[PDB]
Amino acid sequence: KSRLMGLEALKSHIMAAKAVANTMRTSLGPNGLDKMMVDKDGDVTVTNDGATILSMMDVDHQIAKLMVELSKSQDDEIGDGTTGVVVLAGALLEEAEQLLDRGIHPIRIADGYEQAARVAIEHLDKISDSVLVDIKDTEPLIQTAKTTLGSKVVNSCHRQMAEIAVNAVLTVADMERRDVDFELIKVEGKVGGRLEDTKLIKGVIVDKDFSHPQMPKKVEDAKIAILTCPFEPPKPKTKHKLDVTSVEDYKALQKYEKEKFEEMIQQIKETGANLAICQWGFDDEANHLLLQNNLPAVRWVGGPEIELIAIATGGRIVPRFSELTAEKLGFAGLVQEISFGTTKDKMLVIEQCKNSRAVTIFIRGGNKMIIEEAKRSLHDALCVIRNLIRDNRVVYGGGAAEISCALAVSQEADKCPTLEQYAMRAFADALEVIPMALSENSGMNPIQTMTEVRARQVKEMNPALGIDCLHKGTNDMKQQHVIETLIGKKQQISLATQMVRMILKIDDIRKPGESEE
Amino acid sequence: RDKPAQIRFSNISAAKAVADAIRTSLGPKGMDKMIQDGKGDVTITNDGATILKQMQVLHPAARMLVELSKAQDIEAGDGTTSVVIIAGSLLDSCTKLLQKGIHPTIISESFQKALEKGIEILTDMSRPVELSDRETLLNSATTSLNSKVVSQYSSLLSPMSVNAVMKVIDPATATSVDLRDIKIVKKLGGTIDDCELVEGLVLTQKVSNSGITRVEKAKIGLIQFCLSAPKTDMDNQIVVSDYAQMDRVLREERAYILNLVKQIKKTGCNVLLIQKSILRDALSDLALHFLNKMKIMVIKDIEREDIEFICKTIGTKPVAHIDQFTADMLGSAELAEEVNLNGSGKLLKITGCASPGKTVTIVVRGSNKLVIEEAERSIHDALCVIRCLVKKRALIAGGGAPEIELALRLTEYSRTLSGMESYCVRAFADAMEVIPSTLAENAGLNPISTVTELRNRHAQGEKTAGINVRKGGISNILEELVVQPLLVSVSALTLATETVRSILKIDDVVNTR
Repeated sequence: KSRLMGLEALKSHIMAAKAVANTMRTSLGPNGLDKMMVDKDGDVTVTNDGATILSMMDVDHQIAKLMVELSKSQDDEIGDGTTGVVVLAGALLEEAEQLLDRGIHPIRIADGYEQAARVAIEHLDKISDSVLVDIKDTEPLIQTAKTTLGSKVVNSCHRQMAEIAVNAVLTVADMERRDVDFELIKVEGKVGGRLEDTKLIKGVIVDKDFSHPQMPKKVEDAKIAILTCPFEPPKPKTKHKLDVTSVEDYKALQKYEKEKFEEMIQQIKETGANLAICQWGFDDEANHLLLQNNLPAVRWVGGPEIELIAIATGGRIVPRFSELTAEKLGFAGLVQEISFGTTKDKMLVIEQCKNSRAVTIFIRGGNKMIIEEAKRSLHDALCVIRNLIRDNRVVYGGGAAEISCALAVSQEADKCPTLEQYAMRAFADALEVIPMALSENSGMNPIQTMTEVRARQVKEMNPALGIDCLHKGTNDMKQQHVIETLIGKKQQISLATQMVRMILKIDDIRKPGESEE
Repeated sequence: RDKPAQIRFSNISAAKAVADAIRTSLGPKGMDKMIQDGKGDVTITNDGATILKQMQVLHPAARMLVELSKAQDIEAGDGTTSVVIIAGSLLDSCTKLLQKGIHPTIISESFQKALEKGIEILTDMSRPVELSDRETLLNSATTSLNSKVVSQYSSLLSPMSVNAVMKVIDPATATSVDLRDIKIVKKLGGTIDDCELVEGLVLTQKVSNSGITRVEKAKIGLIQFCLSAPKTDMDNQIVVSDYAQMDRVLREERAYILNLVKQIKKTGCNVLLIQKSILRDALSDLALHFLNKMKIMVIKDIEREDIEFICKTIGTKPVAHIDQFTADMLGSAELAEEVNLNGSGKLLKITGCASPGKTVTIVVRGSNKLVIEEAERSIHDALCVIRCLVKKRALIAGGGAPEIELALRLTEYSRTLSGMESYCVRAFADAMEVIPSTLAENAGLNPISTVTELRNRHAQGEKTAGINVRKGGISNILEELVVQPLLVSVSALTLATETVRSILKIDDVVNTR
């Protein structure tokens, strides 16, 4: 048993609270600098937000450990603001240190932080607009759909994913009653075309099994016939011996395929489509011979995928070929083989207007590195509109809001006073750091920047202006088109305040001898 | 370089480190000190105020401190500790800024911006009181006096300071009655009750012997002529190889001087201030013995101090040789007075002296010097607080709580300044709240409760109200029976605004060689 002083721990707390908070401070936004991950494998990786780098970074102190825990939630709901809470945590916390170094209870001021949260939250609740709407949000989408695709993989903002990503949301947004999930929409990374090659699908796209193109490539109807079972003679995606007794019996063998093509074709068709995903992969022969005979079937399929298309259709899979049902086939408002990539076979596009609980954006990329970085890019703008569709409210922030919410709380300190007064004072300065800390990452004096809008905040409060996160000569928010769902910042307000509280949790600083051991 | 960086911090190191334990400020707080010095001693020390003047601290930023302390005395007469208690207050804020990396000269004028508005917020919390008014003069001095070492004699001491001023004061509103005007003159014997307020020039010098002139028609002046005689100012050809040659000049020496002191008293001199210069003699010991036979007040090689007051107050001029008679440039004096009270002390009082309308001489008496000095120090803050009223009209608080009253405000003033300085001044604007706890601090155990809540209390008392540091409890400190003229506190900012800012200037170090 080795018990240390909470102070000493508070050191190890604050000693952990720095580099992670620091990590963002020159990494904040595009004016921030990239975050490199080199692995236990020694693998160089350029990383982003907190949670990307935070999980990749191997957490050591309880804070570091607690970081990723807290940090995930902001990217979950909001998609953005993950980088901020870690900055915000230490910023206030490392003064809370200094405050406790004044001989101040963590006890007493942290309430004031919890309490100044709300009044900044409420000050936040003043900021910007309470509303976005289906056509409205699109431009604020386009705003963020700029900066989200104007950030990671390209800064170009292809309006492709910019308005493809929102549509999947906009498609599943209303579906969930003003809600969405990112299974319910999906980023489909598959290459074969560049970033500029993307798609939005109402369902699954799979590269359609063909054992020969001349044996007809046929897609039709709107419907897929979903089968765990054969549409052409089965096989468990493994080796199988095909033998015949005499020279002639090889010909009768294909008849069996040929008949059980149509026998399954005629069986599975009447129950809908002709297109039957067959989890069973087959030898070259019957596949193309059915492609020949009629109505291609999809073979060599992921058990998840026959399941994925089913749950996408909201109906089932047909498990048994002796069995069959229409619900156990596909509900799809379109099924079409469509040329997939520039490099490979036509994908089978199942876009489900019969039943789709999931509407998936598809992305090609010229590399995995870029198609993943775009895959990495999207979820953010995907998640911010997830906030929007539930609450369409956004806040101009990043140098408008921090110093704004800090100013009232700076004033609230003097209204409130005692333990909350140096809470709400220190509560505020942490906010004002982030826009400051952007000119940190940016090329500008972080002080005089914060000073700048500090003058502007004295001038005007909750401005459509702000700092320059894009480092434009104009320091704006509206015309920076920087903004966040007022969900997010508030949600982002919660977390560090949550965590700087969580370091206070109850009492116990004793261990068995094992705390980090 | 690192040296400019470190030496400032090293200057910030020493001076700040001193100013902290320099705050037990006031109170009956913290345990008494012997002091074993830097080169060694045992120095039993008490009352940081005098200790501040006693303080020898030697280090580039330490020397400005002793200065800083002594100035607020001559600036006010009060707040001697108070200028330093806000010194380390400034010395902290600089760090976080230089820790924020803010430029020191940008930090420098922030002190002005702090001093500029700070005195106005002090001027705002200043409760203006009349500088010529007996009551405000009484009451303000009374707060000092009731806090001084004699709160009893204070009743007799304040009207003296009130009347010392009002005589010396320029009529109606005035910045007047300096401590140069006031001549505080001790007199052995008498009583503190017998401490006397004389409007005129009383020179503290000890009159030769007694039974001399107490009568009217003095002539006092500093006379730089000497009394000639054989073997005094006058030529002799006679080397002494014999006893008679030794005696002959003496018989002519004392007689001729005896007829010179007549010319002095013939001049009308009931006093002379003898030049500190001599040749062989100047005025001899027999000469003074002869001058005192003629009732001429004489003090041989008179202290240079009473030399100046008689030239300052009366306008005394050099005087012609006594064989030339005089220029009658002895200052105008209608009274040569030697007072003896408790049968003790010899005190020249020149009354009817030429006086500007200023130069009160408070005669300080007592059964002992310690008895003398109690009121003498007490009546001084009776003088000075009133003088602080005269020099500046207001009653603020004492004790440093109204600093927190400036602190809540000047914070927002920075917050309104909205500059980099708004961060620079504000970092101090709150950091000035430190003193009331640091007054309390140096005594005991179980520390924490009062410290943080003090600034909180006043903060909850907001701008108009706060906790009284001396009397405790939350009530507006400006009028308590804890009070000061605002002159006291504003100078503390001024003095500290600069000497501290002077450290911001230092880059690296030199030593004149």
